[PDB]
Amino acid sequence: VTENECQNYKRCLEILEQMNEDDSEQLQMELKELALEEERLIQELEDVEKN
Amino acid sequence: LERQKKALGREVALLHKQQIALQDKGSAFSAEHLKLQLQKESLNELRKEC
Repeated sequence: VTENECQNYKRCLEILEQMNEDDSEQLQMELKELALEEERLIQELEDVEKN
Repeated sequence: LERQKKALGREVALLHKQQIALQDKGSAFSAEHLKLQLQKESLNELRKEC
């Protein structure tokens, strides 16, 4: 059982090794876009409530 | 937002229907009142004749 778990951990470390680290700039751009979307949605919701 | 918009649309439709109904009812009321006025005039004339 212990050797099987070790092999599984090796496989998982391999799959992690294949991966890379994402860029912060794109995440910041997406965050700003989502913030703008949220603001506009809030304004639309308030307008609908008043109507 | 989508659910609220659906509710808004339903309310708008209902209000439009009610407004048109109110207009029709008012017109009918005015016509009926005018008819009553003329009828009473005719009744007075008939009283004189009798």
